[PDB]
Amino acid sequence: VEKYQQLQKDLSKSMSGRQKLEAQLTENNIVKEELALLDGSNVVFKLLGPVLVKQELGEARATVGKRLDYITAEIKRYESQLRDLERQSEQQRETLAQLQQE
Amino acid sequence: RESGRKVQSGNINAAKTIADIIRTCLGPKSMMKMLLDPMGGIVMTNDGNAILREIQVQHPAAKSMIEISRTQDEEVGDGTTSVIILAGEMLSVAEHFLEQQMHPTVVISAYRKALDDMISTLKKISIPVDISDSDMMLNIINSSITTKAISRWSSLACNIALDAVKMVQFEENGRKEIDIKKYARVEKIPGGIIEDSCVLRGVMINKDVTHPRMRRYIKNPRIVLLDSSLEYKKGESQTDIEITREEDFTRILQMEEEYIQQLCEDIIQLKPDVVITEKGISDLAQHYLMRANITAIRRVRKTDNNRIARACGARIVSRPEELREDDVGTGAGLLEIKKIGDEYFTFITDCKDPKACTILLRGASKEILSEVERNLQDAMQVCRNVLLDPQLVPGGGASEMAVAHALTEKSKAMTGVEQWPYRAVAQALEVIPRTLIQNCGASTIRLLTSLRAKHTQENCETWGVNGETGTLVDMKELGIWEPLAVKLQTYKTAVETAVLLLRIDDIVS
Amino acid sequence: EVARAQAALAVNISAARGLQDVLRTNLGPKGTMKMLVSGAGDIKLTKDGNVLLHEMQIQHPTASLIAKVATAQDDITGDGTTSNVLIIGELLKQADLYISEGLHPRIITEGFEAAKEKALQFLEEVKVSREMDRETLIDVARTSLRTKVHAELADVLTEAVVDSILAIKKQDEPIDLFMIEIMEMKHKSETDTSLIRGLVLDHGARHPDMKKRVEDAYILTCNVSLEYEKTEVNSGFFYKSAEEREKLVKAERKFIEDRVKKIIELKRKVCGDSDKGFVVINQKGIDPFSLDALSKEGIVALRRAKRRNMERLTLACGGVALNSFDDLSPDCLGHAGLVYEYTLGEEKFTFIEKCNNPRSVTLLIKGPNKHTLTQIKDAVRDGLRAVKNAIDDGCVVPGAGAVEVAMAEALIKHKPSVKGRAQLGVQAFADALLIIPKVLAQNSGFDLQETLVKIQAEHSESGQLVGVDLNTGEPMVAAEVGVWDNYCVKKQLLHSCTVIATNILLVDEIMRAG
Amino acid sequence: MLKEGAKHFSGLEEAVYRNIQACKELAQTTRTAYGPNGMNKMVINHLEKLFVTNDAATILRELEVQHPAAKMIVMASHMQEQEVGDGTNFVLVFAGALLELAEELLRIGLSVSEVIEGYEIACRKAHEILPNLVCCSAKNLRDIDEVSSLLRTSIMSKQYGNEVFLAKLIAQACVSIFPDSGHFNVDNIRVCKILGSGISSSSVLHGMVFKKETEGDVTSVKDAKIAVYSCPFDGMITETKGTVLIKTAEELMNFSKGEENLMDAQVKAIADTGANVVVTGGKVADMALHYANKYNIMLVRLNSKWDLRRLCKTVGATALPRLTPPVLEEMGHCDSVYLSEVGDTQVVVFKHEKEDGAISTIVLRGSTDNLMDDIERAVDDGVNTFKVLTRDKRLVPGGGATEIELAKQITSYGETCPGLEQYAIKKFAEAFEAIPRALAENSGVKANEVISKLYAVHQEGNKNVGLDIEAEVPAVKDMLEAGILDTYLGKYWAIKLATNAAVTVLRVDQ
Repeated sequence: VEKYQQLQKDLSKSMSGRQKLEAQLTENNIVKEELALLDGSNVVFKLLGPVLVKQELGEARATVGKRLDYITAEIKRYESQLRDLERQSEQQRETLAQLQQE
Repeated sequence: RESGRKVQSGNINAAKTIADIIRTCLGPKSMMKMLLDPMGGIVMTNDGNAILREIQVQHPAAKSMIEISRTQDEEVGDGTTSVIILAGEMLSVAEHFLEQQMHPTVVISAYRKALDDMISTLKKISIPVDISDSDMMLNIINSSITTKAISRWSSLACNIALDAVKMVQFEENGRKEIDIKKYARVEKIPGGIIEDSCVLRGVMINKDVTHPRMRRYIKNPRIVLLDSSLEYKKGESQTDIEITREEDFTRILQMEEEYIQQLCEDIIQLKPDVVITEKGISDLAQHYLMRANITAIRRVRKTDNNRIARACGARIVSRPEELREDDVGTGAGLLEIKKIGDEYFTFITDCKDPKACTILLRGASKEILSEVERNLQDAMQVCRNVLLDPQLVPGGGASEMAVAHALTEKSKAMTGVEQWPYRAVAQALEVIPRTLIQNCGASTIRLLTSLRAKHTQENCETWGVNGETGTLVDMKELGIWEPLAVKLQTYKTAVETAVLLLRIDDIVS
Repeated sequence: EVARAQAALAVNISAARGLQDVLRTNLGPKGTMKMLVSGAGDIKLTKDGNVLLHEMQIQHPTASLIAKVATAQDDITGDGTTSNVLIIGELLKQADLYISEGLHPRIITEGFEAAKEKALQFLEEVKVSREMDRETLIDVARTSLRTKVHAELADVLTEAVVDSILAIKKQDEPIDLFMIEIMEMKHKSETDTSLIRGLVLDHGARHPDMKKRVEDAYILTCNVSLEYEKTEVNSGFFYKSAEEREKLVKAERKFIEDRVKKIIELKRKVCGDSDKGFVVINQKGIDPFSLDALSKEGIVALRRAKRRNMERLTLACGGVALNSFDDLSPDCLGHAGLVYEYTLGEEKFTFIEKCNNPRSVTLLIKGPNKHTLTQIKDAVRDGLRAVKNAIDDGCVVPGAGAVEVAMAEALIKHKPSVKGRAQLGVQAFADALLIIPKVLAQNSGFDLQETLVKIQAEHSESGQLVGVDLNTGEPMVAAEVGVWDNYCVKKQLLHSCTVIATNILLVDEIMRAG
Repeated sequence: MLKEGAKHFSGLEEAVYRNIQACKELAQTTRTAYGPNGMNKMVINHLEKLFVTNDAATILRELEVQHPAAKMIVMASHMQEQEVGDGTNFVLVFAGALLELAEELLRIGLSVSEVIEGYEIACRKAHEILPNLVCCSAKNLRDIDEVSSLLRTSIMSKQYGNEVFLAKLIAQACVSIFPDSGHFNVDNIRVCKILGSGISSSSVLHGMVFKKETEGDVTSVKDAKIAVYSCPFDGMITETKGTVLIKTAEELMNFSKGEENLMDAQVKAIADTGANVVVTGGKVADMALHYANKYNIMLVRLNSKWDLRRLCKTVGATALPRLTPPVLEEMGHCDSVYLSEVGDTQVVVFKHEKEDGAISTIVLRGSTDNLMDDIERAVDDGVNTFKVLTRDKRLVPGGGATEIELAKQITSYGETCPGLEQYAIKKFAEAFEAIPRALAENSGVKANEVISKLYAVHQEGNKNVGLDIEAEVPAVKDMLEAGILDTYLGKYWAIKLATNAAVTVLRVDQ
């Protein structure tokens, strides 16, 4: 029936990019290492959205404390969407199957 | 938390209740105990070691009783039934009296002094044997296998053990132990007859070898026991990360293969056609011995290799650079893998190790062998007891009533309190001839007094009552005999727990 | 717990008694069959010493011990086993008194020995070398049969019993190994029993009139089917995937006609003439058209045959079991001198009979297929042992315990010990002998007393072996009666009764172990 | 026993008492159950349903005792009932009666074999003298009377008065179609009981009578290729989804029509294989019915296995669930395969007539099942007593005018043959009086009064007991000719049979 995997998709969806963040998490701790060891030697742009912008150092720094908010925010929110979708998915499994069989 | 007289009586009650039918079990005339099970399994056995395990143990002394019977069962295995006999007696006879007459120790001290008196009396009544004459041994061994009551196959097991035990006879601590049993290695072979079973120089290894193990027939060429220090080095002289990946295969095997080469080329100098790898055995190691043009043999028990250290009689060396005939595989060596029945059997012959032949046993079946096998295992215990003690002592009442009068006279010459323990101990002896008279079907107190008259005059030298015939007899003439050792030992053991259970006044948690 | 000394044997003596009473008639034609409910919960009838033991679930250790030890003898004889229980505990009833008088059970176990030997000596001195005449075989057969079943039932069945053994001694086999095949068959009455010198298969396959009446039988026993399957997927090949099923649909029906026409060839290969009915025999099924393609050619193909038959057929016909058909000569497929598929009830029981070297004689019994028909399935194989024993020993004596007295007489009359100690045992020993022939008479008729003082004085008069008339209760010459003790039979009870009594007579402590 | 071992419940006293006594228990009613029987027996079968009869085997099989004593002898009583339709009411009583002489002889102290063997040779002596007392033989199956004359005897040995209309109705079922020479069949002649009409409206339609509603039209052909099927309709509509009918609103559309075309193909494939009657133990469906009306293949809406069984049995049909196109393997048999209203119940009718193989199908119209099945019972055991497969049954006095002859024969001779066996031989001639008593039981007088007079009838073969007062005061009814004899054979077995188990059940002390 349709109601099974509707929820498990966006489960699996926000699951992986969240885990992509875990790589980026180390990087978001390492970008706090990389930029903090950048005194303005190499031109620091934020890469934040599609516009690539002439940036400053605090703009570089405050951003990666804010870029960790990626790994902070996206990871956490999904653990909701994980079970938020998972339970309604698990719920709908036995209901509509037993019907169509019964 | 239980203690004291009650325990001291309970110790007897524990210990003594065992031996009752167990003494009737003593001797070929024997009254088997029926052991039914709560399951209902019925057991008719004259052998305590079986009886001991199977029975509910009502008291921790029985738990302790098991120990010294297992001890002798481990110590020799001969007379295990007899070790719990006189332990209770000492306790049983005197204990309540002399603790009511107040002492653990006076009996405890009178355990030893009664003990050596027998040992002293034994060595007089224990008279030496010809080990030069296998039959001077064999007759006892025959008396021993008729004690095991197989004269059919085991009379050959007599010879095979005897011939082996005379060969497995050797050892040196600097005090030079007579036999060595941990050298003695039997085989278990279907096919052939146990009459065709024999003993050959060194330790025959069927233990790891039921099939191809070291080629087949390696005539002169050596087998190489390896206690090295052969582990293939991931680097050259250094160990590096293990091999998870192609680079690790390439780089490391570069450094690995040359080290086993550095190793098993030091093996090829000692002239093996076969190399049995107990240590350093690993995927590369034995792979290079075929590259070292020698058969390699994998992941083997050092028990064998120690038996094998008694087979070719070599040592084993951990020396990576120095690997030789004298280091491993001494003598010319004979490595013969023979199929006796359907199983290929390494026979390591040309022993370089004192005497030292080990046992071919090939029965037409495993089972037809087993009847030889157990009594041959019994005969070796017997033979070594003749070897350890080369004084054959007359079995039963002859060795029994003899010591008693000494002990009494001892007690009487001591005329202290300890007289009563000896008076208990000397009387504690008389049970077994009584038991034999109990066992034979005659009236004991008559035969006892009769046996006293055998001591009153003869000193019961060779004269006990013979439980089989149930008569006053010449054990010399009967050929009824036994080594002082197991006689001593089993007895000396029977002293020990009586010392124990009398010492132990507190059973607690 | 512990039943100490005298108590432990007091248990042993008792457990022997009440069972011995059951077997005072389990024995002889006088012997009364006994039935079993609580042995299973099935309705079960049996007459024999050891089997009734095993049939019952026997909680008492004595009986529990006995079922194993009487086996070894019941392995050999089968009768005298229904006898054997008596002498044993009765000897306990002898000796226990003496130890109740006071004495060692030792010296009495001792005492039995020389008495056992003189018996063994007497067993030689008594045993009458007799001939292999089927008559001599009949009376040994039927006396065990008479013991186990009715003399009528003994008589009517005795023939086939003493017959097969002649053909199994045609093999010069000293014993009975094949021709032991017994067949129970659907019938209103167990009255019908037949002797098939060859074998009997129970099946005609599924196809009638294959030329199922076969005078010249070249026996193809083929454990492989002509029925692999008529559908798409093979016999052992199962597929729930679609594309793999379309693969097997074409040649599954073919590989049948592969094996089918191999036989159709094999028929003409064996025969070339439909005249000789060629017998295909399958341990598994065979397709109807396979049978059809075979039956029309005159090939009689049998399916779902039994492995023992496969064994039997291979051996009895000089036959062969085959995993392929192909083509073979008549003799490559062993020959049965006669083959006839025989329908009784619905099932057509193929009579494959007088197979070349008919090494296995099927003894067929047509009956209700109750345990009643099973109740006659024993005495035969039992009697088979007896005649096999009689086959074994040319030395066979009168039955009905004529030996007992002549034993009990001489063995006791002389002191074999000229002692107390052994004679004490000897006294008890040869006394437990007479239990059987007197109680048989006593159960039959005249009391133990007269028959004994008859047969004793009679033996005293005779030295001829005179023994009870089990339908009278006073002795006759059991050589003349026909009830006959094989020395193979009679000897072993002397072994058992003694050797069992030895250790069991010596126990004092007894306890739950574990 | 004394020892914890020795599995058994039988032996010694409990043999010489309880076994025989337990054997006594069941023969008690068999007395009321044989010969003319006014007695009746309520039975609930584990339906809790009452049923009433005089027959033991119907009841005894149900009854469960610890002891094989009861459990065994029924087999012999069956072995009778297997070979002979009636007398089984008697077959138990004599043994149980003859047994209890032993336990008396056991109090008198006579040995097992001693007690046994006297009965034995006397049983042979019986089996010797028993055919000497053959007083007639049967003659003609085509004759209704020649058959019906006997048939009463067994119906009598079940139930007294009904036998008259019945026995005639039986040979009117044509026991005669079969020769009764090496052949006869129940299932061909099978009783088919129509509840309703009268019990004496119980009729004869030769050829199958199936009370099942006869659907479709009449068969496509009367030869009909008959494909009988266990459940050829499991439904072609599927039970699935939400309501145990439908889930989605779109579901119902495919549920309804799918049954049709499947059944259309199904009932077409009934015509495609060529079955001229369709038999559905599975459900009936009007479309399939209309398909069976189109394809004109007579339909059977529901089946007991007995339907399918007999259809499988008789037609050579094979009942199989077909969600599957039907395939004739079942094919045809019966040359005339009909619809009929018998009892004016729709009656599925197949008929084919052959000297052997002809269905001449007893159709019982009846007012009461509980009767019509016991009415079935006597006619059953009457026509099964008709089953001898000797057209000449070597008749002996029926209802037992025999015993008085033999009770005279043996024990007189019983003493002549000497030795303690003679007493067992003389005890042998005693339990004959059972049915003379067992009738005098339901007749109400003393067997002594009976036997004294029926010894006083001396050599007769005729006068004996029965029902009414002529089994009471004279104890004299002519059991050669009331019209009532019985075959030597059914008689011959009971002695032979009740010789065996009785002898047997005594021998066993375990």
